[PDB]
Amino acid sequence: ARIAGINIPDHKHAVIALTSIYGVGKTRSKAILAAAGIAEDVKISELSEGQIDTLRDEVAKFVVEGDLRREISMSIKRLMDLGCYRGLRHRRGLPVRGQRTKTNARTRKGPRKPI
Amino acid sequence: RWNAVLKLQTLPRDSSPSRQRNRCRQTGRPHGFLRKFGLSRIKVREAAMRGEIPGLKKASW
Amino acid sequence: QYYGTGRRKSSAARVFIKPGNGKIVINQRSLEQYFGRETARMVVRQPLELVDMVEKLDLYITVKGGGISGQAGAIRHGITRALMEYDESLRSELRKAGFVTRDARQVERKKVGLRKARRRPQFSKR
Amino acid sequence: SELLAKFVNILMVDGKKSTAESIVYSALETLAQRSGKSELEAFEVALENVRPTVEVKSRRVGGSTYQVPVEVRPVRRNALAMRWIVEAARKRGDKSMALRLANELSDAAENKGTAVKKREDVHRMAEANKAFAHYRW
Amino acid sequence: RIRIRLKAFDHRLIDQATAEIVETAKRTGAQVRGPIPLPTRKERFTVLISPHVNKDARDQYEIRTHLRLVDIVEPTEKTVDALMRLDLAAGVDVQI
Amino acid sequence: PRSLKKGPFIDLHLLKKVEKAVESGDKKPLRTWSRRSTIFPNMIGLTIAVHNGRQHVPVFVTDEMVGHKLGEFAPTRTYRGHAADKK
RNA sequence: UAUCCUUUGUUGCCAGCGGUCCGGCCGGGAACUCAAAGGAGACUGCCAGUGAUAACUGGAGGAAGGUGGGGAUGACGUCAAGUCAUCAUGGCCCUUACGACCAGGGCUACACACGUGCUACAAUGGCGACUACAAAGAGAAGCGACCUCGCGAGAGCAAGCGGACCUCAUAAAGUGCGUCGUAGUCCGGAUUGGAGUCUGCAACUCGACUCCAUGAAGUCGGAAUCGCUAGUAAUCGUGGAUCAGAAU
Repeated sequence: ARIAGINIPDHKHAVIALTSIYGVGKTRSKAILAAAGIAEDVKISELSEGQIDTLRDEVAKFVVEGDLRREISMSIKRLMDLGCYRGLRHRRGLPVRGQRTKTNARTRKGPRKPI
Repeated sequence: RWNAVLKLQTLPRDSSPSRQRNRCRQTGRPHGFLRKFGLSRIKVREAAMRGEIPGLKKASW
Repeated sequence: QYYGTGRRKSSAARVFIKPGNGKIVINQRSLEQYFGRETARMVVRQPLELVDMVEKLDLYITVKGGGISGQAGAIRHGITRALMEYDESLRSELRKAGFVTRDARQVERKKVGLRKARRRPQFSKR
Repeated sequence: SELLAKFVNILMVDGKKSTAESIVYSALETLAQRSGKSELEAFEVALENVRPTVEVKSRRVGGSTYQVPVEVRPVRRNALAMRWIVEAARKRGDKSMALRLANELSDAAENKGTAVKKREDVHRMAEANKAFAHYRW
Repeated sequence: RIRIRLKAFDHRLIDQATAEIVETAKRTGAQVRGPIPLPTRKERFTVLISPHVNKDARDQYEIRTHLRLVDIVEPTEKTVDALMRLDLAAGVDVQI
Repeated sequence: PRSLKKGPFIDLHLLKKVEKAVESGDKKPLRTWSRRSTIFPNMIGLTIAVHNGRQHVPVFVTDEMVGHKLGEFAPTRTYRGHAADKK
């Protein structure tokens, strides 16, 4: 059933049914079900409407989805704008060599590719 | 540093004569030395293989 | 009461023959219980068949080590040698089968340059 | 019966005599509930309908390979019959092993399927060469 | 009632010393409970005979450490005087 | 064709003090002259200042930096990068 | 490695008795197990068939039989087989250098092509829990009990032994119980992201392990091809030699 960032865990046990969320997994599965008092051997189609409610509110308080991915992008952009080799490593569009890469290097690259 | 190797100074600081430690002679490593030779564990080996150390021989099995 | 050791592979099953009904106790557990579901469990009471006992003798076994098989063969020899004490004349008959004997074939690490530590790597037809 | 004691070895899909026979007896149980016949009798008949009589062997008698029919021994008929029953049951689609056997043992009595096709194929191979019959062996 | 365990590496030097301690005590003291062998702890090493190739070689070596009991009961003044004085065995470690 | 086998070159001076500050954590930025030395674990988290020939530049050592020489993170020349110098 | 016997036993065991914090632990005694040495045993001798005979075939007796099961070991000679960087050796060829010391840069370059291998896809196989047995070795800065952090590696801390009295060790499997029967379902665990300990002067390319999350290929997989016959195959785990240290 619906829980966090659009998830459709159907025809699965209450356990792994949550182990499909990029946020929670196994450890988080046993803890969330033990705190809300829910059988771990019950399918998601047998779960009452009151059990899922107490499961959504508790799991709601967590970090997931885009808001998290953007933080990753910023973390890869901060060291990218600086003079760090690691930042240039993420790009890899920089010279892999020892001669120049800016120009005169089609002997290894071949036909000029589009910018 | 040449400063850290203050051990060479016979007269210690405010601390009693017990302040004097050891410091290796070749590398100057205070970590693991060998009183008998006064050399560190990493120097006694390099000096052993070279054979510069008399009476010393590599134990076999 | 009579005692019978019993060797095999890496298992030792002491056998204590006692004139009674015919039930046996394997580690505080019935015969069928311990050797539950195993066509081989029968061979354990074979020596008692030749001289015809069982219904006349009650046994108390104590095995440890190795696997059920080794134990089954262990209890066997133990019962056989135990029957010997009851009546030595039983040897003349019991021995005929070959129960008053252990057995080698003790698993051995697959010797190198070979395969079964026993079989050598045959050669492709000359 | 030793037959069952043997069938429980092959059907013992991976030496698990403990649960191996658990599916066996459970198959004969549901077999009597699905069919109005004794589990034992309905079992024997299942292995009888799956046994060849004459097997043909090849023989390059000087010139070329000649197919000469030969009688089969009653020691291989039991093994084959048993083997082709467990493989066939493991070919069904039902999600119940104990059911794949019960149904297989039933269809085996009704006669039909791949096992029967092979029986006919071999039977057809025979007689179609009843010439080399004088070589009864 | 004095037990004397004699241990060593060489088997011979033991029989010599052990027998000596007994014989010398056979007079002044009792006849001794008799020197027995007892179990001997062994250490074997399996190293390849040849240095190059021949992995199936590996000869067998062993460093045995035999022991003895002897045990001399009913000790007398002279029973010990014949022990503290005479002591030849060098590779034998006495334990009275 | 790099080579270090088991004989890394760590100037005995910039190596003895870096270990001295290990007594209880780390110490504020330090300054070294010989850049020939090689970066290693003990120098993790610390901020060593290499001499570019004019002044000492703070080089925050990192585990990913371990293995390279201090001089590699201390540019000798100074190119203004005549441009919007973005990124 | 088995049959049995003799000699010995601080390995073993109320087998037998007594005590028992009921742990052989203790008293105690050597039967048993085991350790070590020596010795005993198949030789086709006996029975039936065949044959000139050997010997073959069947059978009884027998723990095992026709070399019961296995190692080390590889001839007159072959390929002028491999190695003169294990060593030895005939000839030939170099002495400011094809000698020596030291710093730094690698052995881990590609648009493609090949050989040899590893990872790939459960339910005697395996997994989860519980629980009962082995032998041979190793350990000084090293093996590392125990405690604490982590579904962790391994740390921080730290006892003990120097070692048939401390540790590496948990033996794996078995045994008892449960799950499952082919639905990509906590089954299967690859791959990948994040965090993080460590051995090591270093581990981006080359690590081991695992916390956190993700979680595919599969439901026995194209042409072909490989090992195996009784405690054997397949499968799981452990130890050791080489070794400061990376041993699928």
